[PDB]
Amino acid sequence: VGFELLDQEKFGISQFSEQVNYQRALEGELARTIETLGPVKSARVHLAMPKPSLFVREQKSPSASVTVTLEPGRALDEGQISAVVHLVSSAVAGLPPGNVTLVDQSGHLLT
Amino acid sequence: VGFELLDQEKFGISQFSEQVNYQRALEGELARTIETLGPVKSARVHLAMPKPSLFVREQKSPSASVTVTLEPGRALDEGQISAVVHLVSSAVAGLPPGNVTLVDQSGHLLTQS
Amino acid sequence: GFELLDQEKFGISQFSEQVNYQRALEGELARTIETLGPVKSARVHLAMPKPSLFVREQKSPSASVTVTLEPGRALDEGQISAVVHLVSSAVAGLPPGNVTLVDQSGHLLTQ
Amino acid sequence: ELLDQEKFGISQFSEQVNYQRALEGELARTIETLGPVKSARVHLAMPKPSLFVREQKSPSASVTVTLEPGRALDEGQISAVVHLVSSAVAGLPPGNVTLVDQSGHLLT
Amino acid sequence: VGFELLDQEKFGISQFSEQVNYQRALEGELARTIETLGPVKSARVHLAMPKPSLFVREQKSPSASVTVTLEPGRALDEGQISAVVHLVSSAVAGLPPGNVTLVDQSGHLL
Amino acid sequence: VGFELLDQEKFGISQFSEQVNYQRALEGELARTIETLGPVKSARVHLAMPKPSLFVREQKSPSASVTVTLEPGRALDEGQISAVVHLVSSAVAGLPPGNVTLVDQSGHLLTQ
Amino acid sequence: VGFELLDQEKFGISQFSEQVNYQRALEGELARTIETLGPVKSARVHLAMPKPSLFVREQKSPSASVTVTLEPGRALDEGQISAVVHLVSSAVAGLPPGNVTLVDQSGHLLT
Amino acid sequence: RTLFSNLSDQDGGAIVAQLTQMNIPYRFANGSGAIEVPADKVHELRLRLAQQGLPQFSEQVNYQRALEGELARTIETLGPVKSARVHLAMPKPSLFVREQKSPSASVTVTLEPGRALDEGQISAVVHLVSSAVAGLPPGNVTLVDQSGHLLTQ
Amino acid sequence: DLNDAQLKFANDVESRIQRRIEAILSP
Amino acid sequence: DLNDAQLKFANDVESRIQRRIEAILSP
Amino acid sequence: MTPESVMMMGTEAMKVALALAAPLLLVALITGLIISILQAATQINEMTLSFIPKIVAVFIAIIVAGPWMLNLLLDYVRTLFSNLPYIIG
Amino acid sequence: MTPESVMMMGTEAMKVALALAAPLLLVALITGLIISILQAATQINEMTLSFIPKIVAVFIAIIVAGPWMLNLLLDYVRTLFSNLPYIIG
Amino acid sequence: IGFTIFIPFLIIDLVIASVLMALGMMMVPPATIALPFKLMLFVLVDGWQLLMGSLAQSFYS
Amino acid sequence: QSWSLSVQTLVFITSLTFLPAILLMMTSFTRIIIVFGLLRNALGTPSAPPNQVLLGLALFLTFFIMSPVIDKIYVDAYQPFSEQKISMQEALDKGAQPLRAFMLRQTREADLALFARLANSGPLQGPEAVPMRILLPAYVTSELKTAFQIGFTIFIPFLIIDLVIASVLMALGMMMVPPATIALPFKLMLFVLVDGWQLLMGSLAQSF
Repeated sequence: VGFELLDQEKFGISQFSEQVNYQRALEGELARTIETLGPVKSARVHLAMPKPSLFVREQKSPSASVTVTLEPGRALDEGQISAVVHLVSSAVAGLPPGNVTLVDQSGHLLT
Repeated sequence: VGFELLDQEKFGISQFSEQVNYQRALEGELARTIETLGPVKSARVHLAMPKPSLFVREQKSPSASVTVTLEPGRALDEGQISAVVHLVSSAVAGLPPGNVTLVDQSGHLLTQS
Repeated sequence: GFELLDQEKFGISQFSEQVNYQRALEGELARTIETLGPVKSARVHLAMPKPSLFVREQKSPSASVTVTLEPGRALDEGQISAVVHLVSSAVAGLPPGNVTLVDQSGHLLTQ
Repeated sequence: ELLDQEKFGISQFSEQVNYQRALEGELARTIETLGPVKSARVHLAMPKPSLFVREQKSPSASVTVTLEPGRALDEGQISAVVHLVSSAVAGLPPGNVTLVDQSGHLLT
Repeated sequence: VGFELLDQEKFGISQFSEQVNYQRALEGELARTIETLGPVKSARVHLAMPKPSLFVREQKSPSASVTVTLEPGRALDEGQISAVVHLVSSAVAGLPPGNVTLVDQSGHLL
Repeated sequence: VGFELLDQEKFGISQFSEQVNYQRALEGELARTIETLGPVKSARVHLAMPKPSLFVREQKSPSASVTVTLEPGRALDEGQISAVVHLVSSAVAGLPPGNVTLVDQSGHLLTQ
Repeated sequence: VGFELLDQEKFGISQFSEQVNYQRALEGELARTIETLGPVKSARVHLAMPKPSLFVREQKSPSASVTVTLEPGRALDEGQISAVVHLVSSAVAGLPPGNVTLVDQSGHLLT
Repeated sequence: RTLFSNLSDQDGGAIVAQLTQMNIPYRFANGSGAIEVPADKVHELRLRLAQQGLPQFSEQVNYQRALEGELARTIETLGPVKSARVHLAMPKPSLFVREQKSPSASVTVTLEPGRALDEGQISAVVHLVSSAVAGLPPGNVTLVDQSGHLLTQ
Repeated sequence: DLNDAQLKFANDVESRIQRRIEAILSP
Repeated sequence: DLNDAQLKFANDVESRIQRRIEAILSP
Repeated sequence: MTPESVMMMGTEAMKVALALAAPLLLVALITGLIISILQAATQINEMTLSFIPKIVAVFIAIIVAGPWMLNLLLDYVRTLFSNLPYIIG
Repeated sequence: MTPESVMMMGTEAMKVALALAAPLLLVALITGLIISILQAATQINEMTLSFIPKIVAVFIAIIVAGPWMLNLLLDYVRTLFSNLPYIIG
Repeated sequence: IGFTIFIPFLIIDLVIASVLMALGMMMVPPATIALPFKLMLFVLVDGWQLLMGSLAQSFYS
Repeated sequence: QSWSLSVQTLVFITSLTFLPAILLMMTSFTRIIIVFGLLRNALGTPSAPPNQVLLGLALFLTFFIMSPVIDKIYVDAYQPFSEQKISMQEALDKGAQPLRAFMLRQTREADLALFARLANSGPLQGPEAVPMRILLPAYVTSELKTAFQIGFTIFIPFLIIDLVIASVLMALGMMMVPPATIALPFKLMLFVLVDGWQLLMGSLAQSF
């Protein structure tokens, strides 16, 4: 899904488009790996990356929201909550774990 | 993917695209070698490579997340975990091992917290 | 293979030229490593850091070498040492201590 | 001969990568010619210059030899190979030449 | 090879390659004369000529490695080793003899 | 080779090429004359013509290496060796005789 | 071997060529006259005309090597050696006689 | 008689080329990697070829002793050599695991009065001995005369 | 590295002194 | 790393001293 | 410097220029030739017919190939500036 | 110093200019004439298609004969500057 | 001395203008093209050593 | 032996007159300023950045390049002289060393040889025998030549853009347009998309 899209032949595209497409692709692959974790039936990742400057003006840090749907009764281990955190944080340049929110299909914050 | 991915290159390739493609490739080859490790059935590598910053109080570091699927009951030894860490760290210019996270198919963190 | 470089286009840029050089080196090094009695197949990954500028004392590259041995063909300490030397020399400014050697079972042969 | 393959000009860097390959090939060739040596493999690392500081790094070489079944290399041999490889590379300090056999024994 | 190689009609050539061709040709002719010496069956000459500067005070000197294959049992005399040294040194602008290495087919440093 | 070598000159001739060709031609003619001396069956001359500079500390004068093949048993006279030296030295602008090496087909240094 | 010999070579002749051709022509004519001397069957003249250098406190001077083949037994007279010297020296701008070497077909230095 | 056995194809070919050049009859043992040659020429030829650089305890001991004896006999075919003794000293399968060992040879020659080995003959002896023993580098061959003078540099 | 070269140098010196002694003590 | 090289250097020196003693104590 | 250390650099630079200008000139020539041949076939007498096809062809070629030429030129200039300190010697 | 010398050096200078400019001008003229006669034969007339191959031909002309021009002009300037202190008055 | 110096730098501009005019590029300024080539010439033929030596000889002659 | 304090004050305040001459002839100011002037000429506009900005920027670049030499002089000459441990003349002689090394490292051999020929120098010997009055003009000549070498290759991309635009415009048919007018914005675009200023400073600094 994500990486496949980025390729779709296209010429009428701007840097802005190139970035947005990169963001989408990253979201897709991350959700993919998260689902590929036993207890997880489907995952949805939303990234908020701040548009960067090339000047010396306020760095800030990105944020992520992860929604997981679990298999009937497959509760995630504290370790399961953690490893998800690590993966999502690493996949985003300068993502401080503390800015990763993990939520289940019922709206419980596993974070 | 990986090295094969960088074959049919249309003339219209922004440096940004060239980099992202290099990243995607490296991820692919690393996952490949990790799967080639006996106990590992499939691997997934995610790299976070952030171009630099001059201020130290505002400098982070390259990071990696590695998810492995093991063969039925094929637990990874401590030395294995160590070798996965070394390989991933070396493959990324200036990747401090401590920024490599290794996780299994059940969500157990195999590396340090 | 060094061949990869020979069969190439003319629209390729510098980035491509470098990446191709890196790949070719990875190939030849793996080749020689396999051509060592106990080694059945080798896989070399190079991390050559790009130009400095934003950095100060600059930084040096790293290598990861995975070997598959012939049934029971354990590598001697001197072997491990020779693999280290070869890989380090083949990479401009590669400090041996940044070469990791691992076997098909995930045992770290170096340190 | 790889150098002369009727190839339209590519880039200085391409020319550089080639020259390096050709030198490696000829060196391996002469090393094999030697009696005890069945095949040789030479890898050269030409150093990259710095940015603003004047630091001439010294190049390095790794030589892998496959010897005639059983026959080994004498110390004088461990010396002549070193000399040849060092001379063939502008400013190659012998001490940066590593010689290894088909079993992974460091001969240098 | 040698002067024939240098001649091969060619237009797509640069100064660097041009020199490289000169180096190859010199190597070839030197090996040629060395073989043309009784005891020598075949010779191989490798030259390392450093990059020239138009003012940089730093001064460096070139180096040569010569491998000879001898006729069955045709050991080279000392005076011989000396003459090979002289020829190779002279053929390379500013080649200090002491930077010429001569080796046999068995890996003995003559 | 030698003077004949500098005949079919394509317009594309870099000064570098010009010089190298001049060096080759001089080498050829010198070898030729050296063969003319009776005892000599074939001659091979190598010239090393380099940069001059000025710092007296590091001056490298031109140098020559001459290999002669003699006729069966035709040993060269001391005077002959002297004449070869003179000819080669004169043919090279500023060639100090002492930088001319003469060697036979067996690897004996005939000069010093 | 002839003044007119090099008096062509089409055009596109870098002056370097013009000089070398002059040198060759002078060599040829000198050898010619030397052959005319009765005892001389053939002559060969080599000139080394130094290309001026502003590195030495003063200008260096040129040199000549003359090889003569004599008629069977036609030994050259001392006065003859002297006349050959004079002719060769005069034909070369600023040629100091003492830099003219005369040799016979047997390798005897007549100078 | 067998000149050489267990030759590489390369060495075999080189040896055959040299025999042909010298006009010496030869018979390469079929698939035996061996070359039986005139019995009376075996030793001389071994030496000549060596000059051109070509090519249980009891058993080992015996083997070793046999090899030593054969090498000695071959060396004795040299004109200036009255008698030769060869001692081979290959350490028993390295007992120490980490440390690495290598075979060496000591050759003692008694020369005919007033005769000396030349550099070529010396080199031939060294090569002969090194080639006969697996893993024996030329540098590990010491050649001495009856007076204990070291002939190998 | 250098230590092994020094040790081999010492071994050669000792061996040559031994041989020189043996040479005169033999006859 | 370097410590192992130093230890091997010590082992070689000790072994050679041992062999030198044994050589004269044998006859 | 040297005539060569200069001729090679100029040859590389004008290669770059030729690669940059080849698509536009090629499409312009092709379009002009096609329109002119079509005009001659119908025996239409006019000189300004080809200009508008020329302009739209060049405009479309610029749109299609702009990233490629711009990236090639940027990379060439970047390597030239990086190699500049070593050009003097 | 004499006016004969002045006019001789001027004439040689401008013959050097003629030799420098003759290959490029002649190549352009030949290309233009060839394209014009082809247009006349084919009955095609657009004033812009003759401008296309001329640039390519003239630019190739520097590829082929450029080193010769660069070597000729440098030799001329070198000789002029070397002979400057002997034509002083 | 200066007026014989001036000649090559005007020769280059003349040939540049003629070459530009052969191809019909009549609206291209020739000076902007000629300046890099004049700098290249003055670099190649030892622009300053030859001039320095010529002036010094011009005094001592 | 030491000079009187009045003599020291006179010499010190007189030497400050040669400060512009030292900065121009002896330091890296000349090459940088020549390259900057050539780059404006090459940009298509002759006076876009005012001379004042370029002069100040060249001064800062020269200071940054020469800071190691200044540190060496301070360690060797200024500090031990100010503490009254060496005399003025010996301090000047000691402090002339790092500047001599800096001047030598960028000096063409031919320039030094020529200016030694014109100064009747005979057996020179070690690179550490060249006098200051011989070394200085050779350094100036080498700096001028190097600046010209840098400028004529800085000119290349803008000539490429000019020729490409002129060829495209005339081949398309519009031969009455001035190519430079259309080309100038594209020259500015190329300069800003390459980061021409930053890369040019990097190259100028690396040239030493």
